[PDB]
Amino acid sequence: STLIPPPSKKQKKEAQLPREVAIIPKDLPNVSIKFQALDTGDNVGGALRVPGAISEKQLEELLNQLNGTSDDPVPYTFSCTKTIDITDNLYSSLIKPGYNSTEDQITLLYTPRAVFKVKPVTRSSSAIAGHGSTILCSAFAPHTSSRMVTGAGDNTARIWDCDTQTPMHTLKGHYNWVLCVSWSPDGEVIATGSMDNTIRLWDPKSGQCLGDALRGHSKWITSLSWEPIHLVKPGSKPRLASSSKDGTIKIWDTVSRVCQYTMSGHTNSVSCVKWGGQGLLYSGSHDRTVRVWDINSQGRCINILKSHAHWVNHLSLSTDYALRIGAFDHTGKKPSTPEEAQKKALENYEKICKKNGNSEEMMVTASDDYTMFLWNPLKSTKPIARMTGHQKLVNHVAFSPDGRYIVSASFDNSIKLWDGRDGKFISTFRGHVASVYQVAWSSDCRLLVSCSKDTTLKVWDVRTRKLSVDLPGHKDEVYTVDWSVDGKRVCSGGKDKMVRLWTH
Amino acid sequence: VQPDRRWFGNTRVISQDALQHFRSALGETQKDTYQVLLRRNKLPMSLLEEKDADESPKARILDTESYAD
Amino acid sequence: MQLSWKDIPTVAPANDLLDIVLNRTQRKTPTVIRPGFKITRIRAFYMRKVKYTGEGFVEKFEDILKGFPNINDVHPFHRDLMDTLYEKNHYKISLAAISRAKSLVEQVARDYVRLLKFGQSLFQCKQLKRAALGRMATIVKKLRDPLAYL
Amino acid sequence: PQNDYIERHIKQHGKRLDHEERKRKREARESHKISERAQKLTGWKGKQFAKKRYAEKVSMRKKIKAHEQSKVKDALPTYLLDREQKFSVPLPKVRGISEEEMFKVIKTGKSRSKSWKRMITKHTFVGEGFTRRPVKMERIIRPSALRQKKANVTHPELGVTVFLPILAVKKNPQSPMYTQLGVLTKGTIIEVNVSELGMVTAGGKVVWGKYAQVTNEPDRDGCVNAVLLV
RNA sequence: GCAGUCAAGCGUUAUAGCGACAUUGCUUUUUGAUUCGAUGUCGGCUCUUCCUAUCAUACCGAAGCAGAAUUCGGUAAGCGUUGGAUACCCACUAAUAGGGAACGGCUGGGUUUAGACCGUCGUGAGACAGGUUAGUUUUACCCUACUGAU
RNA sequence: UUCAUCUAGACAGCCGGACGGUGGCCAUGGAAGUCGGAAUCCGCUAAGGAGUGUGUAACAACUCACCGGCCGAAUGAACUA
Ligand SMILES: [Mg+2]
Ligand SMILES: [Mg+2]
Repeated sequence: STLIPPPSKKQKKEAQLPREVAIIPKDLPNVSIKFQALDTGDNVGGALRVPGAISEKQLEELLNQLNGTSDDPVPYTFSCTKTIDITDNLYSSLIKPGYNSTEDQITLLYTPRAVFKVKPVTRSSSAIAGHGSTILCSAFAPHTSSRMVTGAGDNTARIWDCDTQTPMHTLKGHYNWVLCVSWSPDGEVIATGSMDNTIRLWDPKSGQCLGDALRGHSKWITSLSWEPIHLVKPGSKPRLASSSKDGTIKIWDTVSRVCQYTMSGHTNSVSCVKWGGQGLLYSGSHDRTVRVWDINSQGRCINILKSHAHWVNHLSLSTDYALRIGAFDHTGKKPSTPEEAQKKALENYEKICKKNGNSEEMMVTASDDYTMFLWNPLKSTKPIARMTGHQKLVNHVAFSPDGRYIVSASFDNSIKLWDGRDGKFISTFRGHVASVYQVAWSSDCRLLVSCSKDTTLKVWDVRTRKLSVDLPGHKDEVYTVDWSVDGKRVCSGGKDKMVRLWTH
Repeated sequence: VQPDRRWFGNTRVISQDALQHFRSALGETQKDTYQVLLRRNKLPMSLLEEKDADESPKARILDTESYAD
Repeated sequence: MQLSWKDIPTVAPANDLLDIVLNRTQRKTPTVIRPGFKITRIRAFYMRKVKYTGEGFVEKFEDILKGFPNINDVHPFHRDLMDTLYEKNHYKISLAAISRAKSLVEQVARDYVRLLKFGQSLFQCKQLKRAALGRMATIVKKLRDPLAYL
Repeated sequence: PQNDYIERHIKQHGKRLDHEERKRKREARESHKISERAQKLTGWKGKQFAKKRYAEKVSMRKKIKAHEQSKVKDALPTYLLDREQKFSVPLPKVRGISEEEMFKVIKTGKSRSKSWKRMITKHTFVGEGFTRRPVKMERIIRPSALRQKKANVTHPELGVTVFLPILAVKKNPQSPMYTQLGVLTKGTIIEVNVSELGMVTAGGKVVWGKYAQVTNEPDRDGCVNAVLLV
């Protein structure tokens, strides 16, 4: 093993020299600050003088008082403008290096954050067997972290109990590789799209197949999407969108088990389909285009976005976490009524869509031309921004659960972190030595997990933009990774035919 | 050549901490004109020479459309 | 302006070009060498083979590169017309592939002449010359599609 | 003339009055002509004619087989489909190479009376920081044209070949003296930089150095080929 | 070249083992951008002939070969294939093709013996990793062949 | 040498048929079997491809795959020496 150089004699002597203590002076004068919001840029309180030894929580309490929510505080974070976060106190964060004098005002930008905290995963809880071929896809249940669904190449899906780390149900309806699995956003039905061009629905509590398979695709299923709960009217179930290599997007009513629309604009293989929160579907295909369809207008193509010079491989919406989660939360409470479920899902979707004046739903598209395009298709059809910098194809792209960051996983063994509003480059996560297949966020948007071709998982801390913990243990290439809604478990799977559950 | 299990082992490995150390250090080195290189350390320089670039290379057009098409 | 580009010599496809150049070597350079000669004579024989074949490929590639118009340096009307007719991206990529092949053939010839300076017998010298010509042939075979397009 | 003037000329004027008949008789004479060429061509042209005839017949048989086959009638994820790509060594025993073959006597002096300098006729790896010894005390000569730095390594897993830099010479089977001189002949064990292959140990360490065996004769083909020892 | 893939055959009752043709990876990536150790024999001049593996000249065949010009090919050695400058250039030219009879007569560099200097090594006599300068070998009237002559 | 065809008709030739849904769907300025991409079905048959090539800007016309009429006794294919 190659090692870092040892300290020299001089360095050992300076280490033996007595250390200085970073202390806070007691006569430190008051400093003028101006509060300002990151998303809206509203200056609240004007230039007010605060003690130089002010702490993060005391500053946060002052801000909650000035905004008028002292009874109901929401924890925020503070940044300074080079954007530097306020860690422990203002003196240590800014004054101690001396970048700004005390007499000068400091413009402190406050950003709301998540109330709950997700611990990093540090160890493999278990290595679970049962699949006879390579594992292709995995997802957690949206309401609980105790139920996981995994589809593999032995023509089967599997429902795993994460509590005992033991298999619970085997789903053996299909005739070929189960390419995609998806859980209903109300957590009631599992949809599996296969290599044999079929979509099969399953009851997870009994591990059973609902009727017969949905048919109509002439090529293998590539992606699945669910109708958002907040758009679904109470007393009715969401519809299922499916895409395939034949270039069509088929919409299925599961209540009556029929096909309502078959959108057919694309000319090559459709890579992905995402059902947005404003009654639209976004489809990405190998014909270098992204199509915007309106479900309210009998499945017609509204827009064609053409800015990619090669295949589009993936796309991600800003509200994707909320749309997948539906009415559930990080506490996973089951609503009393479908009415209250619909209202809570609507509020959860609105808290991310409608902000900074008007509701927006940004889309990001990751392509084979080594780039990504950031769009706001509701307002403009030209791209908002172009993100370049990757040396190989961008295989996976993901919006952060609060919609403030974009993470792009490429085949150049790298991940890149971008701003989720205007798409400017922030940082590069390095450490995978082989191509990074896909990535996943935590619920509180501080931790990111990536799986690679190098048979490893990696957990990254976003705020420090550095590697948190490297997780080996898989014997072969890892294809799929996911993080639970409550943030308690991470699942992974690949060529080793073993489902790996990881915990703190 | 005799059969031996030493032929099939790894000869050099490097940890993630060491990779991060050398990746950060390569860039904080300040060359002096009066210092000469007496001996170079042996490192995985392909792993270590990773720089953020503002621009991406152009796409390959022959994948989507061949000369005959 | 040139305004007209009829004076471009015929572009042979990859297999035909290989036949033309390799048979030109076999015809126009002497073919009889004996293991009983001086090693200096044997080495000069095989060096001449490698150098002559490399020059033949280089002259074909140069005749291709000099004849064809420069799409970005012509009048913009002609640039747009040739872009519509021939797809400028494919045009420049094919001509650049020819240029890369020219550089690789020159490098192969130089490397194997330098190696042939240290050959100790007819067998080794012959193997080195065959390796050089085979590498040139591999480079030319990788040009099959751009040559047909051009 | 402009655009497709020969096609327009044929459309407006036709062809020569004997065109179809002459072409038809030439095609009918083709069988006799092919037989005559096969029996009359000599030397290099005859050998090439026979070679091309064999290739054409193979191609026709493959086309017939494909037609009749048509007339009768890894488990990758979604983002990887529609995309394309005992501790015994593979060479336990190799040809013995004597010192007479390995070394060339270099004569020195005005009348060539001294014969103490020796030149290595094979390819070598001299390592990092190589400086030649002064000419008065240089007995062993390793010329710069025969020094190699990189090798074509084939991985048995995934069947890929990569051009990897050479780290060291571990074992030349001919002699430990050739090992310490860095001679690269067939069957030599070398250390290679495997950083671009992305290998990770069970403990999470990144592998960047492994062993390979040389499988060819670089003095004969001008390059180093090795198979990785996994 | 190494490593693989295919499979016409070879093989056989144990889908083992060989294996032509095809084919992929490395070498070697995309926008026509931008000299690295020959250890031991080389060259002129005059003059003849031979090979064809043909550069030109003759006649043919093919090609988006309009014409002009060119490219690739067939028969073909009858006939030519240069002047300079220091293996590359400049030019002229129809063209400035490759090779053998040596490398299994005068002459310049070279084996260059004795003189001499510089460099490296050697305690030294001296030797060389080397560099430079100066340095006599002189048939024919014999036979034959060849050119002419009785 | 081993397979096949054959007087309820061998091979070669000449003549005739070679159809209907239908210009099948997408795509194109145009594209009707015959620039392309995917399906390649059904009917009527003695037989007839959602077509083997020539051809047209697209059609047309010709062709051959297949079937029949005339003719009348052997014929074809792959292997070995
Ligand atoms: Mg000839
Ligand atoms: Mg002397």
